[PDB]
Amino acid sequence: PDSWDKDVYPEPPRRTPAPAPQTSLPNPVTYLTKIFDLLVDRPVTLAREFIEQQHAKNRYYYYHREFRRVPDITECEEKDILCMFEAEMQWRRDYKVDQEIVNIIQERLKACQQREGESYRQNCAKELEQFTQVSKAFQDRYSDLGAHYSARKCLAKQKQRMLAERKAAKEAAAA
Amino acid sequence: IARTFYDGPEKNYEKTMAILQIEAEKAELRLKELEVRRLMRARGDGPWYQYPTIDKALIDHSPKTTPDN
Ligand SMILES: CCCCCCCCCCCCCCCCC[C@@H](O)O[C@H](CO[C@H](O)CCCCCCCCCCCCCCC)COP(=O)(O)OCC[N+](C)(C)C
Repeated sequence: PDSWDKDVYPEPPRRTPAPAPQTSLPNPVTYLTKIFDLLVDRPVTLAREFIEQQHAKNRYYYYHREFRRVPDITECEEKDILCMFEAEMQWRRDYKVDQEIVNIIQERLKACQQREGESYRQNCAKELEQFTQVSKAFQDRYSDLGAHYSARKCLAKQKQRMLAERKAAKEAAAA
Repeated sequence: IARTFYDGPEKNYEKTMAILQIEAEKAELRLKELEVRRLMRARGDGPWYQYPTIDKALIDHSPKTTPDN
C-alpha cells in the first residue's frame, strides 16, 4: 500500500496473465477461492472496518525526532571532553543509520531473489551490484574496529587508508 | 510508560556532559598536583616540604668576654 515509500522499496509492474480455460471441467481452485472469500475475507474485512471506525474517532500522531549536525571528531582538540562526547554520540548515530541503509539494500536483494524465480541470476544483477557497492563502503568504514570501537579509531583507519592511497597514487604518477 | 516513568534524552545527555567535565577537570588537577609535588620536593622553594632549620632568634649578639667572639 501507500504506507511505505515505493522508491526505497521498489517492485516491478506486476504482470499477471488472464485465465484461459482449455477444458469443460470445473476448476476447483476458483470455487475454493469463492468459498474462502465469502467465509473468511468478508468477516475479516468487516471486523477491520469496525476497528478503523473506532480508530478514526480518536486520532493522534507522533513525530520523528530530528537531530542537529554538531562538529565531528576531526575538529575536536585532543583533550576537549565535551566536543569529543558530542562528536562520539553523532558518530554512533551515523553508524546506526548506516547499518539500517545496508539493511534496506539487503531487503531489496532478498525480495528480488525470491520474486524473479528461476531467472534470479540475470534479473537481480543490479540489486547485487548495488549491494556490492554498499557493502564495500560499509566495510571500509567499520570493519576491524573491534569491540570498544570509537570515532577516533574510525578516523585512524580512514587516515591509514588515505596515506596508503596517496602513496600509491604518487608512485603511479612516477610511472 | 515513557510519560510516567522516564524523561527525555536531553536530560541524560546534558547530565553526562556535566559529569564528564567534572571528571576531566579532576583528572588534570591530579596530574598537575603530582607534578607540583615533584618540583616542591626537589627544589624546596615551595610552601610544601619545609624542613626545620635553626631559629636565628636564639643567637646571643652580646660582647663575648673576648673580642673575636
Ligand atoms: C493498561 C493495561 C495493559 C498494559 C499494562 C502495562 C504494565 C505496566 C505496569 C508494571 C509496573 C512497572 C514496574 C515499576 C518500575 C518503575 C520504577 C520507577 O522507575 O518509577 C518511578 C515512579 O514511581 C512509580 O510509582 C513506580 C511505582 C511502582 C511500584 C509497583 C508496586 C506494585 C505492587 C502491587 C500491590 C497490589 C496490592 C497488594 C494486595 C496485598 C520513577 O521515579 P521518578 O522520580 O518519578 O522519575 C522521574 C520521571 N517522571 C519525571 C516522569 C516523574
